[PDB]
Amino acid sequence: MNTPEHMTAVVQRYVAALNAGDLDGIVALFADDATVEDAVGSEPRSGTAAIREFYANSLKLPLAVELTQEVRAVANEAAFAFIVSFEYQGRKTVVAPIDHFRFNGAGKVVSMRALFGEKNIHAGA
Amino acid sequence: MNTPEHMTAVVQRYVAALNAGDLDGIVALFADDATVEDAVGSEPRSGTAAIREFYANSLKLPLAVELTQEVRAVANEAAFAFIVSFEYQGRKTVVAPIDHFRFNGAGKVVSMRALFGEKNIHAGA
Ligand SMILES: C[C@]12CCc3c(ccc4cc(O)ccc34)[C@@H]1CCC2=O
Ligand SMILES: C[C@]12CCc3c(ccc4cc(O)ccc34)[C@@H]1CCC2=O
Repeated sequence: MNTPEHMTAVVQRYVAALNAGDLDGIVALFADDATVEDAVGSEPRSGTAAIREFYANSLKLPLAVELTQEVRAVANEAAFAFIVSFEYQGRKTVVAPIDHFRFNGAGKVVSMRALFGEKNIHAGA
Repeated sequence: MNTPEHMTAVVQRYVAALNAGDLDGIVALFADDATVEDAVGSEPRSGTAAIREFYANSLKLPLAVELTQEVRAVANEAAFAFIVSFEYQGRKTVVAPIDHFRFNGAGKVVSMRALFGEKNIHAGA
């Protein structure tokens, strides 16, 4: 089935995969017809190909991501607070969002939504 | 309109109202036909009366609640990590969930969902 332990584990695999730039590891977490909403408001990408392409572009730069709090998992859902750090042109940026995963009975992620705004983007000059 | 600043402010008012046991202050944040999903999975209470009753029972005990991280506000949505502490029969409990608010154009909350599980309930013996 799908348990809080399993959802928490998936969140951790997700986080470790972004760190390793393990694209197959990330997509394998999703259902074939899942949706990924990179930033709320935007049009949710659908399907394995779309999902993989999104993460592929998100990995152009080396990312350092970690959970900053315990994962919240309950009845087919999980939400977590974390940070995604990267550096560009001598500038270090740290995006602090909160993600939400919706699982199916198979334990696969059918829906992922990343929530963050300008105030959650911490960068120097 | 509805802005990240306004949504963040509503989250802070929400948190301060629970602390003050200000029931009118909390309900006033919601749209008349809003829904509150106390714990994911359960049936979402609907309408002012239902919403107020839920918070009324949640305030039977004195609650100490605070944000533990920055609020995430983007396009009609906000999510936040926080703690709700209370004491009973000499036992101190701290529930650490992540909430999600959906706003309308008026800046009112039309949907609130609290996400947390047993692993997010920290209590001693
Ligand atoms: C796209 C991005 C890399 C990945 C990423 C960002 C923000 C939120 C995320 C949420 C995720 O669940 C997975 C990856 C990201 C960054 C915004 C700036 C940047 O370089
Ligand atoms: C009901 C409760 C008081 C309020 C409350 C809890 C958990 C999550 C919440 C999320 C909210 O957005 C507002 C109030 C609560 C506690 C669980 C144990 C308890 O006494």
